[PDB]
Amino acid sequence: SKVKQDMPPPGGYGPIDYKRNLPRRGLSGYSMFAVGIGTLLFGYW
Amino acid sequence: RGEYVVAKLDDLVNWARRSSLWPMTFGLACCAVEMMHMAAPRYDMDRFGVVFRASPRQSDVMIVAGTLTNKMAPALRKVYDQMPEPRYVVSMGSCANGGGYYHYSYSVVRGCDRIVPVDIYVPGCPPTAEALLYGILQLQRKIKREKRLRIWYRR
Amino acid sequence: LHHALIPHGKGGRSSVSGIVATVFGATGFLGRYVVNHLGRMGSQVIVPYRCEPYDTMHLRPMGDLGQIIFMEWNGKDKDSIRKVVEHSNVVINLVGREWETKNFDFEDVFVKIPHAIAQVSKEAGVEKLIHISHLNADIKSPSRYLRSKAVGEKEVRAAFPEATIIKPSDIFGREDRFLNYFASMRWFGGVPLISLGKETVKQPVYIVDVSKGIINAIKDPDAKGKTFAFVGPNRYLLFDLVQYIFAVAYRPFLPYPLPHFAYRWVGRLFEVSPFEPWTTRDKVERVHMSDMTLPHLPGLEDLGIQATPLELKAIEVLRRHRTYRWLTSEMEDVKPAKTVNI
Amino acid sequence: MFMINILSLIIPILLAVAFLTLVERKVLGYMQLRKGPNVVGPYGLLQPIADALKLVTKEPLRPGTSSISMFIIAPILGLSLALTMWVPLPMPYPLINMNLGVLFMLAMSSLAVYSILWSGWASNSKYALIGALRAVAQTISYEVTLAIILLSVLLMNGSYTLSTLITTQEHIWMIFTSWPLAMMWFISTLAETNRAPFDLTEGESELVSGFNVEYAAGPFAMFFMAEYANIIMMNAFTAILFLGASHDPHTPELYTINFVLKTLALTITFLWIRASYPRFRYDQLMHLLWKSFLPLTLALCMWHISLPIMTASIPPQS
Amino acid sequence: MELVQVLRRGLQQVSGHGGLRGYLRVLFRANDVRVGTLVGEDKYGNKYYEDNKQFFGRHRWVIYTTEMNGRDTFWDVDGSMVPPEWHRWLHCMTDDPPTTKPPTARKYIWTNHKFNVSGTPQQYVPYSTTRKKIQEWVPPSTPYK
Amino acid sequence: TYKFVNMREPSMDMKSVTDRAAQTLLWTELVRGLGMTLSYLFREPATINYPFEKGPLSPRFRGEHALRRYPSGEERCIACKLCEAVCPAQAITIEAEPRADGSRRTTRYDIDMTKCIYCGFCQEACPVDAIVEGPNFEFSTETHEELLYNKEKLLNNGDKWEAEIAANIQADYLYR
Ligand SMILES: CCCCCCCCCCCCCCCCCC(=O)OC[C@H](COP(=O)([O-])OCC[N+](C)(C)C)OC(=O)CCCCCCCCCCCCCCCCC
Ligand SMILES: NC(=O)C1=CN([C@@H]2O[C@H](COP(=O)(O)OP(=O)(O)OC[C@H]3O[C@@H](n4cnc5c(N)ncnc54)[C@H](OP(=O)(O)O)[C@@H]3O)[C@@H](O)[C@H]2O)C=CC1
Ligand code: SF4
Ligand code: SF4
Ligand code: SF4
Repeated sequence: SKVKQDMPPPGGYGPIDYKRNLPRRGLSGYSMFAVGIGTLLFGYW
Repeated sequence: RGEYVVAKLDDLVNWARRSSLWPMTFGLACCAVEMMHMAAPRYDMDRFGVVFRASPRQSDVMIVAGTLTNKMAPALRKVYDQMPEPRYVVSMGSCANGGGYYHYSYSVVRGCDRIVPVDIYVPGCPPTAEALLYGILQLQRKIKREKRLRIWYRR
Repeated sequence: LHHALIPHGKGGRSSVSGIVATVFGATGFLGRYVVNHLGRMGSQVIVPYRCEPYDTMHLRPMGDLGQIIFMEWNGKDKDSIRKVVEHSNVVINLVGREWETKNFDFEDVFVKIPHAIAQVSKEAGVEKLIHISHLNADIKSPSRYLRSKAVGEKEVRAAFPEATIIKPSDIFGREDRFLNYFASMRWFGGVPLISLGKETVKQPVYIVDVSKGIINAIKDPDAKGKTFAFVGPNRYLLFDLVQYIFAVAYRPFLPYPLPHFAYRWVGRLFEVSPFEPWTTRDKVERVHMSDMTLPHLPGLEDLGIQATPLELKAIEVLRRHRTYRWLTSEMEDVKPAKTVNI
Repeated sequence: MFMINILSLIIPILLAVAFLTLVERKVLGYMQLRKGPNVVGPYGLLQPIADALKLVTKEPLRPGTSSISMFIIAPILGLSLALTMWVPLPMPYPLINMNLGVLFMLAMSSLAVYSILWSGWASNSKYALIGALRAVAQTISYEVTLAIILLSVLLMNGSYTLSTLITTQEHIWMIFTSWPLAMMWFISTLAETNRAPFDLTEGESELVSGFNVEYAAGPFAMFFMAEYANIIMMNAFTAILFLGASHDPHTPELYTINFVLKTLALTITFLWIRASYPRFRYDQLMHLLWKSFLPLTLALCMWHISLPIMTASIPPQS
Repeated sequence: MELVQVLRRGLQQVSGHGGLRGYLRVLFRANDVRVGTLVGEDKYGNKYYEDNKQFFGRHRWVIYTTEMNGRDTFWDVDGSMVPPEWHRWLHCMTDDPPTTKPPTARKYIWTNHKFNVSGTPQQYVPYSTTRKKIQEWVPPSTPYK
Repeated sequence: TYKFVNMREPSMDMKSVTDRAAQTLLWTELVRGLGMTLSYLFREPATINYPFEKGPLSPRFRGEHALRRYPSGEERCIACKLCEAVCPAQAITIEAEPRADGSRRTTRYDIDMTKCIYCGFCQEACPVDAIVEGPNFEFSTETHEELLYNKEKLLNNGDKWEAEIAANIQADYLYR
């Protein structure tokens, strides 16, 4: 017959990812301190 | 009658014993890595109420695995004697069972049974996590077919 | 002897020596050591077991794979023993209850079974028999221990003409229940000494020699109805034992003379417990039953083994009893007590 | 009629403490992608009974070098103080209305170290003694931070009466007023109870058993029950100073469930915290406290002690 | 809205388990309350199930028979009870249940698969299967010359 | 080619310092560590329940040995002896004598089950693939003797595990 071994497709496989994809998220340093002191002022008031 | 009373009490005790088998996994070689596949997210070891426990003072089953050399031999017996009653040792793998493929070696004791009274012999090289889990289930049923109170009652 | 029984091998664990031992009730003091000596040079042990297999677990690492076979048996049914000794070059007996039990009294474990195994083993065509009976075996003795052994002595005598009955005296060793006994009188307040123990000398022998005697008696031709007697090399007085142990135990000692009238209550009260009767009436009376020095019966040297002195083997058993305070103190700290040996 | 309440208080803790081990083991399992005990009864609910009486029916070896008196005393006092610790909790109506209840809380929290110290010394093992003095030096070092943070917190309450907390923390949670001290208090709690990341007192792969060392069925279970008794309650102390709930007298049940849920959710985080984080080293474990917490602790105490005078908002002590 | 159909599956679980008694039976005996299609049933009572939606490993499962080859089994779940023909499909070694494609017929195949017999009278014991060596002598029968 | 993994200059502006100062003070990289733990809790567990389910295997699995036989019924084991010369643990043991008819079948084929490593070499050695490794792996025991196999126990395994290995080899011999 003809060779039917495990072969990659003639079009090649799909993309592969090799990155440190840690996502930037959250707030800015000024914002956290500001909102933190705002709650404290609310708590005191 | 009294026979039924002790039988129910015997059932209750072994139900605990065949449930909280906190193990001393004392593996040393490639039998040790495949055992973690039985502590796996794939096959949970904690799901059968048993958690890998340090401090051999609180331990019930000692999982011995990997090849057993003469140098390790004094250290293996001392920890076994430190292990409290009840204590069962499950020989995992060809090396720990009879010596395995490291049989005729000058520095291998042929099988752990020559040093410790093995209760369950799990064959494999490595014994697949399913196979060794099956041995644990086999040991669990062994606790079920126990007659401690019956022997004391009928002494 | 059979071709398969031909002894070849350099006395090793997997070596073949031809002794098809069938040690009865090995889950005990000398059952532990006898199989070890039997398993040392290689000899199939067929040991009947009736208790839970766990307490028999520690006998497994005593021989080659396929040597120590565990077989179920019953004391009452004769067919049980029939199966365990259907193929046995020799048979060795040691079964005997050291206290009182509801289902077994003294004789039931000292006349029924030892003679029952005796007749069936001859019925099974065995070639040896090494049944044991305490060396102070006397019907006339007040102790029902010795009375039971003596009637057991004659029962196996008539049933088996070649019954090489074993007469061991007091035996000390790792779990001797005697050296551990006087160690445990600490937990009963002041140590009670009947008549202070001024008039009791006993012969204790280290068990490895006792076990060595049985196997040597197995391999030596002689036997066939002999009455070998097993004693130690020296005997201490009853005080003299207790002062020695408490010295090597370094435990505080209060030798308060306790009359035997209260030993009746003490032996009874420790017996009422639905668990192991630590002390029984026969034990409270066997303490003064001083071991004799009978020379007529053959001793250890007749077999060819010498009895290790008690003071040579003391820490091995008793290092556990002494606390951490003197855990590292060896023989030389404790001198041997007064030797009143014959 | 009263031994009722004592028993109706005590036994629930033991049952709550025991089921925390299940809750911990199952939470951790799902935390690190597992199922946890689920084969011993429905969802493993009977497993706590399985292991508990197992930890009462397995042979309790006494170490030869161990001193029996101390080896027995240490679990006794460690367990006894934890049970007495629960009596002043302002849970609807506190069983014990000690006006100095918060001092009572801290007085007993300063005696669990003796349970740590003696058990380490009694075992008479080289592995135990280095585990002991290290363990005791960790926990009493966090005492000063633990004491001051409260002093800042109740300074706005009025006194050390625990029942007064519900009156002060009525309109808002007290966390909204002292959240810099909130995590500061909360983080110090894991130090005292020795839970990961502050789990230096156990170290299964480092200290093998930590201050528990050679403990088995018997004294060990007390220590395990003791350690899992303090964990359940430092929530209740936290869920009383910090986030609380209303106490409408007509329906005390309203305060119960609301308080219970907070003491449940926080216990999850205690269990949740152990899952992710690595375990501290001793030097940093002491460095974080003495150098990164103490200067912060002192400053906040100054701020919290001058704030009421600054704003004329001193609390009524009555 | 997403909550109701999840509880609908939960209540459908009791419906597919043949009532509350069936639900408690599987919940205790098997500790896996799941409804799956009946793929096949072997000659002992072992009921096999398959669920495509479940991920790999939970794709195919089985609740064992209550009795096989004498051993009464209700709390005695074991892995050696699977007959060889279903041992393929159950381990997902091949997507072909025996009920669809039956094993090739042979005379010597065991008609009854056996569980693990260790620890019981019918367990295994090794022995030498060679015949013998060194044939011995034999004299006529009256002794001493 | 190479790639640096640690070198990095932290930005030194007020916003950057505040970012780092906030990070140490208001623990954000710590909370992130907690952040994706919850994502793991609210996820399906991969816990295969046993013996009810089974971790997938392949038609090439090597496990319990089982000596097969011809479709007519006769033992495949020719006593070709090759399996020993390759057995790297020397677990197997073959000795044969001429049978009653004359066709040599081993009078002793005792795989010391606690000796071999499940090489697949013995399978690759047999010219008539008599000795195979059955898919079974759950054959633990309690006495060391039951592990020690013999000719009869091997044949029973072959007759017990017969359909599976016949199917497995049928679907795997092409690769071989
Ligand atoms: C008008 C306003 C007045 C008040 C304003 C106050 C200032 C503004 C607020 C500042 C932040 C709050 C006070 C400080 C808190 C941090 C203290 C500290 O030292 O941190 C850095 C410390 C030390 O960090 P470090 O050691 O890397 O750096 C510090 C500096 N050196 C190196 C010199 C020591 O780190 C930590 O605390 C990390 C966490 C340790 C504990 C591990 C478990 C954490 C679990 C987090 C999740 C759960 C949170 C639960 C919250 C409560 C819920 C009820
Ligand atoms: N120092 C010594 O050893 C001395 C020994 N002896 C005699 O030598 C023998 C000592 O045997 P040892 O093993 O040390 O004794 P143990 O103190 O260990 O107890 C008796 C032994 O025989 C078994 N046994 C007891 N009762 C029965 C019974 N009714 N049926 C079957 N087995 C039974 C016990 O196992 P189980 O409990 O499970 O039945 C155990 O193995 C006894 O005959 C004793 O009287 C005499 C003097 C000194
Ligand atoms: S038995 Fe096999 S897998 Fe286990 S340690 Fe020995 S060689 Fe490795
Ligand atoms: S199993 Fe195969 S290779 Fe081994 S002796 Fe038999 S025919 Fe030869
Ligand atoms: S697969 Fe096992 S029995 Fe076969 S040759 Fe390899 S080690 Fe020996």
